[PDB]
Amino acid sequence: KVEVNLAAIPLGKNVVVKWQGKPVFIRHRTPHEIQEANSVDMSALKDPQTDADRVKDPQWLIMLGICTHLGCVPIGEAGDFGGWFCPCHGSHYDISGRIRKGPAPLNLEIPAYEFDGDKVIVG
Amino acid sequence: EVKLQESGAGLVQPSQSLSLTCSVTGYSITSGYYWNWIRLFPGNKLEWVGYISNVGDNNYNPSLKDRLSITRDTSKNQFFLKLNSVTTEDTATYYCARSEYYSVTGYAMDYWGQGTTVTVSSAWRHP
Amino acid sequence: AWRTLVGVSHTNEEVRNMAEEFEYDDEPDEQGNPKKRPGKLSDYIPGPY
Amino acid sequence: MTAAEHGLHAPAYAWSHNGPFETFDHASIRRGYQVYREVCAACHSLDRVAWRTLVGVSHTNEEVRNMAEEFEYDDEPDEQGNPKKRPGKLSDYIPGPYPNEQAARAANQGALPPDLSLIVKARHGGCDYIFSLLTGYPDEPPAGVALPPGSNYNPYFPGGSIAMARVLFDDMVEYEDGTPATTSQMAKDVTTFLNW
Amino acid sequence: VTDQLEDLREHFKNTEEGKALVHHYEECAERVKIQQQQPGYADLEHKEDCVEEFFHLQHYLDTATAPRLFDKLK
Amino acid sequence: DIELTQTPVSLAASLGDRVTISCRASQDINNFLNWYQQKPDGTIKLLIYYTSRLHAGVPSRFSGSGSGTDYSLTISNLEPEDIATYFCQHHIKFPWTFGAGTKLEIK
Amino acid sequence: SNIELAFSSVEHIMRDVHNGYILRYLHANGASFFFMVMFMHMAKGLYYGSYRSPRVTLWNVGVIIFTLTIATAFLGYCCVYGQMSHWGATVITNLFSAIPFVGNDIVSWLWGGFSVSNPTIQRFFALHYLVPFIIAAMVIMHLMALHIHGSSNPLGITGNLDRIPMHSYFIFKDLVTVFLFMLILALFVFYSPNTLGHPDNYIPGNPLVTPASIVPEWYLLPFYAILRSIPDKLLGVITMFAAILVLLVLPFTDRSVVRGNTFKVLSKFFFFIFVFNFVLLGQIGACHVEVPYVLMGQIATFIYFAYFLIIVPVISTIENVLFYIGRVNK
Ligand code: HEM
Ligand code: HEM
Ligand SMILES: C/C=C(C)/C=C/C=C/C(OC)[C@@H](C)[C@H](OC)[C@@H](C)CCc1oc2c(O)c(OC)cc(OC)c2c(=O)c1C
Ligand code: FES
Repeated sequence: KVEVNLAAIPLGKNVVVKWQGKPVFIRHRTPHEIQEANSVDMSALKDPQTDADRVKDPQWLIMLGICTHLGCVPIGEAGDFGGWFCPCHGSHYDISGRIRKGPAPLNLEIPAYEFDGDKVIVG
Repeated sequence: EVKLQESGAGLVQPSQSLSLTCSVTGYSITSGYYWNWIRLFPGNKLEWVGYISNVGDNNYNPSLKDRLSITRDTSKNQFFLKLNSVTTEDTATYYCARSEYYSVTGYAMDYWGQGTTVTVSSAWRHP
Repeated sequence: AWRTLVGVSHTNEEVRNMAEEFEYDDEPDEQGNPKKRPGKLSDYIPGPY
Repeated sequence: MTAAEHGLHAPAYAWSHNGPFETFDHASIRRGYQVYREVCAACHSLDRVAWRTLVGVSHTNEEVRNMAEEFEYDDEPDEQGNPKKRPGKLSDYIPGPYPNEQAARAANQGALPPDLSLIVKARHGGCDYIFSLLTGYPDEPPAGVALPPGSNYNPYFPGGSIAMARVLFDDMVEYEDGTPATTSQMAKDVTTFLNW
Repeated sequence: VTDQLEDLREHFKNTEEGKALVHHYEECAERVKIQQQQPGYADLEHKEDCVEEFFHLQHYLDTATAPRLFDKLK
Repeated sequence: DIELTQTPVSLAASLGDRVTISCRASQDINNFLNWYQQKPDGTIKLLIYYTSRLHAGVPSRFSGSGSGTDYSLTISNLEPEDIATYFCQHHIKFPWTFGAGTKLEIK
Repeated sequence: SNIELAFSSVEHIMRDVHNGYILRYLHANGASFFFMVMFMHMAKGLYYGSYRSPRVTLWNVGVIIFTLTIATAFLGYCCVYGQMSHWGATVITNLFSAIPFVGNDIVSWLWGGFSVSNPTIQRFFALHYLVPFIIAAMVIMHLMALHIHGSSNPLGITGNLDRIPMHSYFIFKDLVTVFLFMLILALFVFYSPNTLGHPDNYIPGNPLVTPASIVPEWYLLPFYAILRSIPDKLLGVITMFAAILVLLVLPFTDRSVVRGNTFKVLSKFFFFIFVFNFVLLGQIGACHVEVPYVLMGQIATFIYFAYFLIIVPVISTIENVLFYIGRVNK
């Protein structure tokens, strides 16, 4: 059960922290990114989810950084869709971390988490 | 990017039905969030009228709840306001808007229509 | 290890209280200074010396 | 992929150890150690190199012993069980600047300076790459390139944006053998040392 | 003394080929600073940089300096 | 039914200085308070949600604070297209209600 | 084999063990040479119709050895526990997650936990030690099937009319290529020991970071490319496995009436299309998932399967008929 201090993360930055041996991705999203995430039509998504289905607070994207194809860790701020690129077989994720192109069948999984003021508790 | 375009009768006679259509392009009604109608009175008091969800669930202001019916057409991607038996009360510019809902931050209307000004007048127009 | 007591001689709750009475080395903070931690069920019963 | 994302191809310098019949230049190794000690060691560990391996390569048995004894290592507890320290011996490994990873990131804007024990084999381009990186910081980034705060530009690093600043400047080291310590000379030397 | 690589780079920047290459890089750099002082730069998603032209310069210099630098070093 | 009271009502200022509108509600809303911006042209925009969060495109010189029942909307400079009518809604319960409005004029 | 010690224990072999670097470089470069020679042994079989009756069993046992050898080298590669080791282990154990319903259960069972960890690397070493001995037993079964029918020859016809003993002639002929093989392996081991590997595997494995520079071992690249060409998870891994199993189909789709390609103009041509298509698949594997490459890989994948299933049956039928009408006068 990992505690992450959200007050420590700057505006448009990614943080990677370990939880149960897996990498947990946390982005403090910009206002422009939040709009980019919630303005995408389901018809363009092979695994259809709204940004709100995936985050509780639009400022904090919190997900398991495990590519759903074959388990590599996607690279932050890369790809053709403003989010993450998986170097292993070329899966692109958007700024909500949904799968947009490539062999990965699913969006990046969201772990259970609650907030406690300035800090989130993943687990 | 999402666009809301409003059309409809800019002049109805009292005791008739006001009908406004809100056309959405760049995002499906069935895909996402909440689809709202609000009106701006000349006295500058904004009033929330109601919504239809992406599921098709209605939710109306109790002030006007017995008169209006907010419908949609998935095929053409547009939702509608229908305010029945209008008075000079219902003279306002009407707006359709999308609101998101995140479980922490709540609702927020982020995409707005152009605004259609309706006047409840006894005059004759040309349909 | 503390966890092996559970369901054998003590309850899950009792063992947790017993383990937390002891301090174990934890991972260093954000700045690299050492820090301690109450014990958890994954820990081994500590010795006197 | 774009040239910036790939990084600039490092060119082929005429290293004296290139070629099937060629040994290292051991004087260059000796010098390179000094550059490591006086510049690089402040941020970079060298965990896999034991003091004893220097003997007969770049230094004498006596020189290495003096160098090792300048450092303290954990010793076996005394008769009563209290911890105690010890000067270093030849069996010890060259110690690093930081006690753990978290302390190393704190001292470098959150970045982790890799251990250099294998760095020549752990990069495409080998000696050519390491040398070119160290001598390839432009005074200003190319026009249009917006560098993150705390980052530096270097064309040979993939993506151009590297968290290590230029650290080699002319005559920041007084070579024990008289050689003019220019930046490209110092780069040539550490790189030879790191290949060894 | 003066750095031996810096010396050979400066020397080769001033050959015919080196002058042509810095010209093309310079013509790029001019074009860019003009774009930065015209409104809506922080919102363009189409900002030009001069890495490519820089790389051509640096590549030429590398190709000329690399075979020669170590004959000047000890 | 909650109702908001936008004060000051239609107060004006100069060509580049701070200004603090407010919204007070009858019942206690959490921090569920948005701020909208109706232009003279009838163009209406979102500015602030959850009484501090900037929407996409709205400049840094906009703030937004408060809690419980008292709220705020502060500006840095009014240069120059800040001239509009500013509203505020709650959304802790249906129906959503807006403020009285606050026009911003330039002398 | 402990995940904390594995990478350092290999550095210890490199630095402290007398002649340790020779052992490690022989092993690593030898694995590569093992594949070079296996591909040539297989290509030889393909060209000369060695898979044909009565040597079908010989060929099938060969295909099993090939699968086992690929699995053995993967297990060894993981034991280094560099960056390529960790993510190789991760990606390849995940191949099985594509299995309907019980796939993620297989993977967690293979891992021995939540991710590739200490349990994983310790069991992969134990397995890496075992499988070479199973390969040895399969080689004996391979030589048993070889013995009852003997070798084929470059003419594709019977050898029964003129045999010479193995001893002397082919013992000393074998010696010629044994030394040439050792010479070349020696040039790599002593002069260029890391040219056939990946620089990222001199970096200890990191569970939180997958390098952008990740590339499979060279001898796995053609198969990797085939998988990458299918934009679906399940079908990607099915098609890749099928690229190995389709070798089993050749005794049935070769319709010719003569063994081997020596006197066959169209078959020789398309054989070399196959070989160079295979090299392309490998060059695609080494490239980025980018515009021209994705399509080229999908077309090369098609050519790979079409060779066994379409080209060989069609061409060998045509050649059958051409041989006939060129001599019969009615
Ligand atoms: C001393 C001359 C010196 C050498 C040699 C050197 C080399 C070096 C290499 C080869 C790397 C790896 C780059 C890569 O990933 O390809 C590297 C990285 C970092 N260094 Fe360094 N370094 C030398 C000196 C110094 C000094 C004195 C400091 C600390 C002030 C320093 C710091 C760093 C950091 C930080 C990095 C990380 C780069 C990144 O991740 O972006 N180095 N160094
Ligand atoms: C460790 C692996 C292997 C060993 C030690 C081995 C060894 C041998 C030997 C000694 C021969 C006889 C000499 C020769 O023709 O080269 C032979 C023949 C043969 N092998 Fe293999 N082999 C191996 C793998 C394979 C594989 C992977 C295949 C095919 C998928 C295969 C297919 C054949 C065939 C078909 C022949 C008969 C060739 C002919 O006579 O025309 N072998 N093998
Ligand atoms: C106990 C034993 C177990 C669980 C496993 C054994 C069986 C598995 C295999 O065959 C036997 C398997 C090796 C497969 O065969 C189809 C090979 C062609 C693998 C091809 C392969 O390699 C990669 C690789 O090496 C990598 O390194 C960095 C990274 C990779 O992603 C980027 C891959 C990859 O994407 C593929 C398809
Ligand atoms: S593992 Fe990410 S694309 Fe295959």
